[PDB]
Amino acid sequence: GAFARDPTQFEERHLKFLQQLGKGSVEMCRYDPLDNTGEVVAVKKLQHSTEEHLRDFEREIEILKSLQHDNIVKYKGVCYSAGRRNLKLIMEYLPYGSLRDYLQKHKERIDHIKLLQYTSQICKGMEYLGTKRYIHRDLATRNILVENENRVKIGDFGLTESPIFWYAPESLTESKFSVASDVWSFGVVLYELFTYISKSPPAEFMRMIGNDKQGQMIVFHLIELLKNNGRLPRPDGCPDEIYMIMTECWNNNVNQRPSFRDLALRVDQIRDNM
Ligand SMILES: CC(=O)Nc1cc(Oc2ccc3c(c2)CCN3C(=O)Nc2ccc(CN3CCN(C)CC3)c(C(F)(F)F)c2)ncn1
Repeated sequence: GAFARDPTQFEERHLKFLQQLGKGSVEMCRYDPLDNTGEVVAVKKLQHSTEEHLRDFEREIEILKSLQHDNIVKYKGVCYSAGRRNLKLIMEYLPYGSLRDYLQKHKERIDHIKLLQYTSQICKGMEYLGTKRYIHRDLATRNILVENENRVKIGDFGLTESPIFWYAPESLTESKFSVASDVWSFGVVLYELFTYISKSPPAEFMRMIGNDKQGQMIVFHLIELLKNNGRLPRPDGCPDEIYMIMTECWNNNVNQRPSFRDLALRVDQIRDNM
């Protein structure tokens, strides 16, 4: 075919390393065509360009090329390094990293108003993803990124804490992923936000199932627990109205879950009613 993007836009010889960010692997770089200046960018690298992994990475790039929204990570381009025999993905750099880390490291600047702002922004990014007919699958605060104290953006690191504790029951039992299972996972993200102050979904589910359990037995008990209305508890200090949004997202009846449009409106109305 051809190159997936303009092979001259980010020339490898001008892409300068600044810092390791996560390990695929992500790095901070400066693109300095041209004097020790230029834009700072985030750069994703693939560990092993097998037929399958490179296929997957191309699909990821094609997805990102199609997405432009204030609450979705911003694609910038690709870099064909090693003499154009390797591919790297170039993104906007977001200084505060993952929302999971930010909630732990910057509790001093987080209150319930900010949590609801982030909640709203996540719902709106997810509305947009649904118009593009994408299913996220991996919605979790580890995959949401923080630009500043007033703005978060959905992503998917894809560098690899089990993801099963965010999955809807029909995803666990039938591998059925849908907008509605993204809504279930969103309910877990909302729980994460309000626990930010031993509270994580894995730790809380493991306490309910039995902390000594290992292996597939954990999966068996998680499925059975969820099918019969076992749920994460209301976080300390969480308003009843916000826990009710969580519980409505965690409906085993797929079609009774709210939409992302319903959720953005409800959350913004609660914020506006203060
Ligand atoms: C400090 C610090 O670390 N700062 C950083 C770090 C950082 O690292 C990142 C973060 C995210 C991402 C990358 C690098 C490279 C790719 N990437 C990313 O989110 N890709 C992505 C892939 C698929 C999908 C959507 N698909 C739809 C289909 N699904 C099945 C999967 C998801 C999406 C989404 F969800 F639409 F935004 C995003 N980026 C900026 N600043």
